[PDB]
Amino acid sequence: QRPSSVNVGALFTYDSFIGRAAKPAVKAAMDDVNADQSVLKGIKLNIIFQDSNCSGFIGTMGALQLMENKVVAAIGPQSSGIAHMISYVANELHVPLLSFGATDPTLSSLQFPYFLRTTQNDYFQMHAIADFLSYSGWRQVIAIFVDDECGRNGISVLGDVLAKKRSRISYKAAITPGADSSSIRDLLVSVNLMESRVFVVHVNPDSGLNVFSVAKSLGMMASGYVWIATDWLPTAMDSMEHVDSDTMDLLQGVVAFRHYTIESSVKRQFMARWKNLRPNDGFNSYAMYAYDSVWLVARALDVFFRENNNITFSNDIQLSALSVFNEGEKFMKIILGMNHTGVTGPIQFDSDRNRVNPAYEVLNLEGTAPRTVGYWSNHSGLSVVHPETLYSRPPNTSTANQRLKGIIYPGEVTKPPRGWVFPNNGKPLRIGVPNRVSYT
Amino acid sequence: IIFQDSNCSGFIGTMGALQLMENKVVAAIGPQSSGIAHMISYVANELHVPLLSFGATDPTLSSLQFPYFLRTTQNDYFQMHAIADFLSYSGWRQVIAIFVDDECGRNGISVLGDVLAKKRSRISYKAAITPGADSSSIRDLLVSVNLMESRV
Ligand SMILES: *[C@@H]1O[C@H](CO)[C@@H](O[C@@H]2O[C@H](CO)[C@@H](O)[C@H](O)[C@H]2NC(C)=O)[C@H](O)[C@H]1NC(C)=O
Ligand SMILES: N[C@@H](CCC(=O)N[C@@H](CS)C(=O)NCC(=O)O)C(=O)O
Ligand SMILES: N[C@@H](CCC(=O)N[C@@H](CS)C(=O)NCC(=O)O)C(=O)O
Ligand SMILES: *[C@@H]1O[C@H](CO)[C@@H](O)[C@H](O)[C@H]1NC(C)=O
Ligand SMILES: *[C@H]1O[C@H](CO)[C@@H](O)[C@H](O)[C@H]1NC(C)=O
Ligand SMILES: *[C@H]1O[C@H](CO)[C@@H](O)[C@H](O)[C@H]1NC(C)=O
Repeated sequence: QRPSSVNVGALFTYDSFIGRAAKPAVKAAMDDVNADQSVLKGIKLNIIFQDSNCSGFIGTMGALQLMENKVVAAIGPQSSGIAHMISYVANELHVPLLSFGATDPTLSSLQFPYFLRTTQNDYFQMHAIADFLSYSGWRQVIAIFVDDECGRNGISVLGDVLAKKRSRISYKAAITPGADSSSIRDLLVSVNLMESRVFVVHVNPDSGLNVFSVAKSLGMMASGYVWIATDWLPTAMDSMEHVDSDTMDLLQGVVAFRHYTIESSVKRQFMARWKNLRPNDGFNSYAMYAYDSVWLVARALDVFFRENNNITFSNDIQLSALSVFNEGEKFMKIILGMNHTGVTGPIQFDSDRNRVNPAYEVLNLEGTAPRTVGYWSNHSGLSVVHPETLYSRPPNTSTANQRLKGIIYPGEVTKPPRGWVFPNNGKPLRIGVPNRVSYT
Repeated sequence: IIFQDSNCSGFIGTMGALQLMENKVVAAIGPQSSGIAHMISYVANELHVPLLSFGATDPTLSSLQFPYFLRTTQNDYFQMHAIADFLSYSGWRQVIAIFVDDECGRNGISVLGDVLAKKRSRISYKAAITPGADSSSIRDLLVSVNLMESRV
């Protein structure tokens, strides 16, 4: 018996660069699944929203209010510290937790069986940097990361993938998540006086751009300082409606990465649909995953109701009166076997719960235009062609295949600057001079 | 002393500690599972109730992002030096870690990844069992760890 309406969850912080694009995109796909009668099936899929102020407390307390409400799924957290704890209350209520902005390389494991990840695993950027570094041959990197659950799990991977190529991370500098403009200066001064100039930065996007506004005004970004940035930096730009060309002057040589997505007419009509909406045009490509995840619910919601006649619940100071979701691991099992093609190309999940084709569009920032100096893929790694071409090929592992365009490093140089710089710390260079008696 | 427990799963402990916070308290003798101790140190940070652990030993808890988590046991950061002093005392220099995949395992060994770099050693292969460990997952692991490059 197909009911009147089904309720899914939505945990995403409204007051950030991801959520202000996510909230129309979830509202957009909700309007299309109630317009598409092939997936409607007499059911009005309304989506209960539940914001959070990016804190671990009221994220869970809002989601416990979602679990007191009846749900069948929950469009997951993107904060990735909420996504640990909610994937303990979704590991005991058997509710599938489909994240769109997780990017945490420990959530795809067997201790979290109900945490499916629609975005690409952050485990692959730390390969794509560890393919980018041994491409240029720098081999000694000093990392900078916010000390959240996303940093300490992220740069622990890059410590390990660089160990296979005999590279290493020298000094895991770590900003505190509540950071003013003083704790950034106390740290970025203390890493100028060290042995490397290849900075990986992996910071949350809202306070992420305030790292470079300290690095410019400290004299760091100059000749001989390679800045590599992960996905937050294009999300810090593309969430702004137009690049204001002062922040672009801060970013002169920083080799950022970005989630590559193959184009189609479905994504093309969505971009014109996005121009029809205008939430100040903060199109930052996480809304492209947030528009995907509602379809990935709804198409899996469609297939599950051709088998099951009806969803089923139960009943279990403030007591534990939360309604558990009976018969959920069957509904979780059909979502892993999905072969849907959303707006971001094909969707498939292998045994490691990753999405099947991770591809990163490298980009350089040298002028006022971000030009894409290559494409990283899981398949080949560092092409210059669009990485959908090589997917039918055999995996070609050649040194002539790992190839990139002209890269402009900071200081307006274009030869790859040497990483090592001798430190100015309390140790002096102990030159050992012999004490000659003959032939002085 | 109001006694509440978890059953070593993180779900009912945070519900049960929220019952302690639904109750009025002036302190809280902290958890020791340290998957609990991350979440309860986000409910202590919004209720200003001091959380004092005795069995935390998770070397990412002693940070200023958690202003209300004082640790009365020895910080596990000071144990991973003692292995990294014992290894360079024997001169073994290459070590295959085995850790449960809790927060005491990843943050525990990522410290040993860091401290062995300062003495120019390294960890070969961070093998990682799941939290609910069968006696078949350990055989599936430790067969594939005999076939590697280190014995320490
Ligand atoms: C990313 O690429 C690697 C390399 O091919 C994939 O690893 C392979 O996975 C299949 C089954 O998943 C195994 O049979 C192969 O032996 C693996 N190859 C290697 C070299 O390990 C990996 O699965 C890819 N990721 C995704 C999400 O598809
Ligand atoms: N928590 C963020 C909002 C959401 C967010 O961006 N979370 C991080 C945690 S991992 C993220 O998704 N980062 C993507 C990345 O840098 O790879 C904030 O401080 O506003
Ligand atoms: N969580 C444990 C019981 C409590 C416990 O022992 N927690 C661990 C994880 S922090 C601990 O105290 N470890 C101390 C140590 O290994 O140094 C269990 O499996 O039931
Ligand atoms: C998914 O679909 C593609 C073509 O649409 C097919 O080649 C592939 O085998 C399918 N995978 C499945 C059914 O697991
Ligand atoms: C967090 O930010 C929100 C939105 O700006 C605002 O309500 C307030 O400053 C904070 N909320 C609380 C009380 O945590
Ligand atoms: C402990 O008992 C609980 C009931 O509170 C039940 O989940 C199980 O038998 C035990 N749980 C664990 C994981 O120890």
